Amino acid sequence: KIEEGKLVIWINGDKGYNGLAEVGKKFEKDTGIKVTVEHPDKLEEKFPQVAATGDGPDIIFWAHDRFGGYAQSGLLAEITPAAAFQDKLYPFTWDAVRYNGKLIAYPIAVEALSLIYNKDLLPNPPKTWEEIPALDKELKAKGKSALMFNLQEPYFTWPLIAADGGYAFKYENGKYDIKDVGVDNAGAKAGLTFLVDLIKNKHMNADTDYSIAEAAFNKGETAMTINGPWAWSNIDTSAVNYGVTVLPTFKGQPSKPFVGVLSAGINAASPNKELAKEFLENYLLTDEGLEAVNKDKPLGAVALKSYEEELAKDPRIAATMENAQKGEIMPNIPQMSAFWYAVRTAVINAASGRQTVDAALAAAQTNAAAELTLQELLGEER
Amino acid sequence: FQDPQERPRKLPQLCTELQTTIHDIILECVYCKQQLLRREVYDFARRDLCIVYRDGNPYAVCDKCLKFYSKISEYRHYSYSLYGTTLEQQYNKPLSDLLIRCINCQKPLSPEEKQRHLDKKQRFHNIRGRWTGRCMSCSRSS
Ligand SMILES: OC[C@H]1O[C@H](O[C@H]2[C@H](O)[C@@H](O)[C@@H](O[C@H]3[C@H](O)[C@@H](O)[C@@H](O[C@H]4[C@H](O)[C@@H](O)[C@@H](O[C@H]5[C@H](O)[C@@H](O)[C@@H](O[C@H]6[C@H](O)[C@@H](O)[C@@H](O)O[C@@H]6CO)O[C@@H]5CO)O[C@@H]4CO)O[C@@H]3CO)O[C@@H]2CO)[C@H](O)[C@@H](O)[C@@H]1O
Ligand SMILES: [Zn+2]
Ligand SMILES: [Zn+2]
Repeated sequence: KIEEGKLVIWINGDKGYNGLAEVGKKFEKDTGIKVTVEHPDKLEEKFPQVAATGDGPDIIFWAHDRFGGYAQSGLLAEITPAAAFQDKLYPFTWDAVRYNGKLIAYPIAVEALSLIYNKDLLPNPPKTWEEIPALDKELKAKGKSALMFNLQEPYFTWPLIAADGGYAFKYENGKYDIKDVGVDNAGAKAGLTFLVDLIKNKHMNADTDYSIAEAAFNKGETAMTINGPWAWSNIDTSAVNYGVTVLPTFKGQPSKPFVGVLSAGINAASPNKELAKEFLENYLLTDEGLEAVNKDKPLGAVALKSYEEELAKDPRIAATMENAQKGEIMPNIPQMSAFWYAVRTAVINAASGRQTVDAALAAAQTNAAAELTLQELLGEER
Repeated sequence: FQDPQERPRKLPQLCTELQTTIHDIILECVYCKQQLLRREVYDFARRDLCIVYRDGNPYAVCDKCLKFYSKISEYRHYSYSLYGTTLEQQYNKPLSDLLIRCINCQKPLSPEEKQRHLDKKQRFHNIRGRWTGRCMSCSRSS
């Protein structure tokens, strides 16, 4: 049971331990309604567990891709913004929070990975992926490396894999085709071959994860990294003279990163749905509300048109938008979990050199489809 | 078998449609495409599994392929576990009123199998919203 006449919000700690709480304090001063902001560990996992029993927060903040699965499980309330409110936010952010024809969350901010470079080691970052091996040889002589980024998560390796033709699920006639996975094709094979060749030629290491890449870049050991707005704050503290730019091109085509929309979903079991809509629409999704959050930790490119225009002058946010425009919105369909694990395994297997790239990608398409077939054998009954 | 709002969903309706019996029906595994043994046809029906259509053809699943994929699913999609009593308290229903499938073979657990979990103090596992346990046969050898 969720407590009535109060608001409990779950958001990741690196989105700000003060920003959202401050908006919550303004809401309490105006309404008398107490707002509690919490940062539980593995909240994206804790939420579907507790919400299934009619418990949890009133509001949940996470990337939009997990929201389709929560809506399918009946965990999210359908959101009802008026036309005048829908007009204040970009249409593509509303599309990202639409599940089975209904709006299931409020869009907050737009994020995409960008190329982060050290201006002191590399005044002019490379425009193409193909020039990175020659850049690494030059930097290795100076006791440095060209690029270091998280190779463990498929979200991080996708910009390069998708560039020449890869895609998660095909989107045609306003619907995702769960039978059309774009992992086993010429494009994805070309991108992953380039990535694996970088590892084989010792320009990158297969074991490189989030922490290793972050430490290397922030200690000035690597000229470049690939990360998002959630990483900027630690780079600020490191005092590294950094630039945020457009991702390199592969085969003359832009890198296609996934696009994430940080979203605020209202718990279906909440007795405070009207208080929740009020807080989200009239307190958070305002220039004043987003500024309180953004000044604490940067959100990226906000869904709110008025404030996005005000922030666009930040070149890091302009790079986030350029990369997002060249990217692929993450499908919110529950079938994405099959995709994520299959691609994660493919990259590990191919990078290890224990399997060819093509065979790894062929196994990924087979494996993702096999998980979905199992779900079909079992039926929807729970 | 064009639309899913028409085509037979489970094995008993499929037999009725083809005008055959479960003792005679010829089915192949959706994964390996090998013809199911007569005992596997009976197990597919006991497991209350759905017929899967590919290129307008019905397919079942053999025992080995089902167990293989069920294991990969549990490994990747395991959410959390509860003791039987806590599960009963959560949904305010006895275990007999809940759909609990075997984590290995997918067979919906019998009241006796659910009771073994309570007696042996064996937890039930949540696999992305699905509650699972272990049947008598899989408790012996998976
Ligand atoms: O212990 C063994 C094993 O565990 C580790 O990883 C495992 C992990 O703990 C586990 O949760 C799981 O992860 C799955 C996941 O559940 C899937 O949903 C899927 O994740 C994708 C995700 O849903 C997408 O939204 C997308 O995530 C992006 C975000 O959208 C970005 O915002 C950004 O997130 C940053 C975030 O904004 C910040 O608040 C901050 O907290 O830090 C984040 C950055 O680190 O980046 C992520 C991307 O990282 O893309 C996700 C897909 O990459 O897919 C996951 C599986 O790949 O499975 C893991 C493995 O079992 C551990 O890493 C392992 O080494 C270890 O083997
Ligand atoms: Zn088989
Ligand atoms: Zn079993």
